[PDB]
Amino acid sequence: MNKLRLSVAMGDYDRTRPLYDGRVQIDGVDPVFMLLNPEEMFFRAMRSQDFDITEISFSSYLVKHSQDSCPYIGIPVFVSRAFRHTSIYVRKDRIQRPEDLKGKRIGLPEYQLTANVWARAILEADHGVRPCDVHWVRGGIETAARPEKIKLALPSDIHIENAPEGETISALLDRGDIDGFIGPRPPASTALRNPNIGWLYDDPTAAAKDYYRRTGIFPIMHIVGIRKELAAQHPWLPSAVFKAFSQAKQAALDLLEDTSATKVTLPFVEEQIRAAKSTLGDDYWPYGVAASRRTLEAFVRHHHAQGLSARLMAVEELFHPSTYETYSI
Amino acid sequence: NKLRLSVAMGDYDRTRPLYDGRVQIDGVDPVFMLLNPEEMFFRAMRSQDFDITEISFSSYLVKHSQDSCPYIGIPVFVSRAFRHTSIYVRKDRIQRPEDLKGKRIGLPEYQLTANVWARAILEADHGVRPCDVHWVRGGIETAARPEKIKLALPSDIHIENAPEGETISALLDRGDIDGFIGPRPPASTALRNPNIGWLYDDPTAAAKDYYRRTGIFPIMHIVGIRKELAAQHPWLPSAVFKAFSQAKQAALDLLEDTSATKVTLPFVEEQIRAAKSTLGDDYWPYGVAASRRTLEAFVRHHHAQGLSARLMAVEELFHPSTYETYSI
Ligand SMILES: [Zn+2]
Ligand SMILES: [Zn+2]
Repeated sequence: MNKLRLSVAMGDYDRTRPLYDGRVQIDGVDPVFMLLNPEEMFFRAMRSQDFDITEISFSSYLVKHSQDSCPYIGIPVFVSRAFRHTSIYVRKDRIQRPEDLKGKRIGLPEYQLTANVWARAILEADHGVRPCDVHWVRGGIETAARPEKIKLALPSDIHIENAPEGETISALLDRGDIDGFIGPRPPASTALRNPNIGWLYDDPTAAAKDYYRRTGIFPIMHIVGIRKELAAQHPWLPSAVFKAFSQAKQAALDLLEDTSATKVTLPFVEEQIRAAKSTLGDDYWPYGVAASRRTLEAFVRHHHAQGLSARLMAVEELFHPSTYETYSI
Repeated sequence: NKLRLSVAMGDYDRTRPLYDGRVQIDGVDPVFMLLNPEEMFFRAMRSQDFDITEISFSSYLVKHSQDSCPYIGIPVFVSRAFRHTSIYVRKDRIQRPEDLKGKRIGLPEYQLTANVWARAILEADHGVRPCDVHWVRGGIETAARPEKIKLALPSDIHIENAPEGETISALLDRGDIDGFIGPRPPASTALRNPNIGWLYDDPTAAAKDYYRRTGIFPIMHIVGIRKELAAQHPWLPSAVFKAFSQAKQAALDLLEDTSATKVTLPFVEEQIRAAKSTLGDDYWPYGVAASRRTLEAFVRHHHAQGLSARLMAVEELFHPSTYETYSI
């Protein structure tokens, strides 16, 4: 009857519902859950250490983790994965092709955002548009005032100036003070209605499938974290958490694959699952290190290149030691 | 003082906001139970467990056409999907759909909502009419499975039980049957047979053509309220219609946001946009007007296939108070 009363903060996803509801339980924990949008969760996690266990920005975690001054230790539960080709909005009236973004003004909400890292990596690795080749403009998407959640020491070849106060990135794109936009959300709707704003990539699905064939990278946005002290005091707690989230994803996938009635409000789910399994592999959204090696390997590289890691991190130091492998029968 | 009602629905994105209280039913204190379709419809039709329940559109229509269904429907279509994916065949025998004339197709029960849409495709598009087929009925996962309600099928429909103890899935695996239709694919052991797969090589493609041609986004499930309840509380149909409506809007609001994709799929952003393109902004519509072509076709097929006792008019499908909602 004696368990750990911990707070747990995650998103509201199919892959977390079975946790939320108790269908999946955490060994030796009595959870207390709060379901949060990413923005709220990471702001609070990084500046306030609200939670015992929390979903976190992979980027932000790495910033603080690279300096051994992060309150949390990560586990390889990738509750957020997604290609971020869809992440890049441009003024189609100006930009014909990605290479045109050299020496333009791109806006982002904060530089160190996980999606932004993957996005800048695409622009570098396959259009030659390097961070330093861009006038960066930082300001909110919906609300005009938005800080960098953690302080950065970016190399000074990265030119970066705040948005005019009171004006969002969304607005600045609308008026075309910036030529481009990257972040985890599209620009605000008023902006979206401008006929001249749209994805850089005309066919993001196609470009991302190519990317994946080329690199084997299914970008990771979010990991999960536990307070350092907690992991030290309870050496089993990392593994326990890893398992639960793992089970929850399996439970949700079990439900999702059933076509008696499709569990998301989309058409063609049957077809999608099978296409996903075809392009990515049966375990298309894997948790776990080995199963994500290419992606992890790339992240540390990009993170260090883009100027957010102290030194170039080793996959081997990214997570709590007890989580680089799970048992099998 | 509210109405203590039991509510039985599936566990979908579009029902979560109901389940967890985010969306509430006017004047009701709901007790929710999340059920797989098979269990829910079995219980709903044969023992009237629930005050409000998701139901087989087909089943409901069977009992509703005889004016002796305990429930009255509302146009909350918590289950929609194309059922091109619904037809598995032995690819080694059936090269194209027309080959199914005079073959043995297996199904779990004849009256099943997806089966109706499926037989309609085979008729409307390949000339394979119900009567042209040796039907075999047995479970997919368990061998013994009753027809939920009695049917008076016209005698041109030849239909026999599966060899006792054997599932449809097995029967397809051994190739005692050439074809299979149902809301679920055959069991996995069967699925491993390299000779089994979809009739349609590109179901998505065929369905998008179908939709261009007909404007039909098949409905599987509606929602239902006990007759007495609707009579005693003339506002209760409308209230329920709204709640489910809001829950779907809430879920769609969450799903469209790309901060983190709420389903475990890749490319959700792209999917949504494609779906909206082919189907319309309200790609998964509740409500009658927005579903007219689909509703129209259903009653037709249902009556053709021999499951409607009377001619049904779209106008008598749902409780009268739900043929329209207000607007600002
Ligand atoms: Zn981020
Ligand atoms: Zn059904």
